[PDB]
Amino acid sequence: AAGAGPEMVRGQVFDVGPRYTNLSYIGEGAYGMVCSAYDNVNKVRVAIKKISPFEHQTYCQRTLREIKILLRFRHENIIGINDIIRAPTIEQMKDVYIVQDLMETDLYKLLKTQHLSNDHICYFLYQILRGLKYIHSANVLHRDLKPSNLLLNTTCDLKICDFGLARVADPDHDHTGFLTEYVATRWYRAPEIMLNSKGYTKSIDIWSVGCILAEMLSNRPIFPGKHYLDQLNHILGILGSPSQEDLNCIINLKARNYLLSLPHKNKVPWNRLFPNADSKALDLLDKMLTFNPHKRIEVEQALAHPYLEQYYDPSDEPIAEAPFKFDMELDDLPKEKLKELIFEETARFQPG
Ligand SMILES: O=C(O)/C=C/c1ccc(O)c(O)c1
Repeated sequence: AAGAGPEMVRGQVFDVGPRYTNLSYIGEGAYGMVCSAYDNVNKVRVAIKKISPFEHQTYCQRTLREIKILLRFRHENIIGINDIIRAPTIEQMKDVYIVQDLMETDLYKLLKTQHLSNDHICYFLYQILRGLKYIHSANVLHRDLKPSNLLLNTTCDLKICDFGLARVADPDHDHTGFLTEYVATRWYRAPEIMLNSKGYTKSIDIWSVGCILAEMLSNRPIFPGKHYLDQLNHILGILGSPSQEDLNCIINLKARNYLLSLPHKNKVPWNRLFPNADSKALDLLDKMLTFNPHKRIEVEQALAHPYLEQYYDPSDEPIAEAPFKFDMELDDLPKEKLKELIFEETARFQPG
């Protein structure tokens, strides 16, 4: 019965039961509108995503993936699911509403108009890596880290969101051919994605965090490629031509020979790109934005880097109780089974 800001974009009815009232529109998610609401039980305002995914297989897969992961994760720097609202039967289930802590902004919105102090950059980076340590400890890859997926509240607490493209790490099966299509956001893709990688190793996430650090330093994306291959040219325009050793790491001939066909490009020094940056921040940046993914710094090493010395505390940087081993591919399931799994995964929040 309750309604919010009609128009289009799948967001006429916003029916979150009696518990959640005084709806205020926030914006458009991917599968419906997002609103803040007053939680009449906890007596605080929360965020609620309306999800109407049952039309398309892809929407379903990403929705199930996120729900399974977020329900199993519990960490200060990862958004949780507080509640899920849906019909009591599969027959009647047409939408799903996901209730989460209210986070007033995200890093994308912040960077549009706000300069970050070095102390803010340091703190944000620490929180990103702290959350990522937990994710990776569960053998999970986020695979779409970017500023819009980093939520922030009014006290600068940071929570990672959107596990719709996540996968279980599988380095033994990471190899693929040259120019293999990829789904995750272009500007934050590691170079190897375009060369020989399916993005099934943890190093894929570290690259993205490096891009996020660079973006925090200057309020501009570091590698804003306009299309698939342009992205690699942006990366090489700054890192310079890869070394013989790094090139020899790429066994696939089409990828190798593409790189060999390019004119020699020298490295652009970080301190020229970011003249106001802390030198320790640039040392860490360099280690995150390493061309060779085998040489790229790992999350725990990054946390231990001198730039983050004010925050580093391994005992207060928790890991997951056990790795995830459930299917995150979800590609050989008919629409009927996907809907059923979403129904089952969301059952715990029902009065029953
Ligand atoms: O765009 C989306 O998909 C939702 C974003 C969002 C915005 C604020 C929040 O507190 C939250 O949990 C999620």
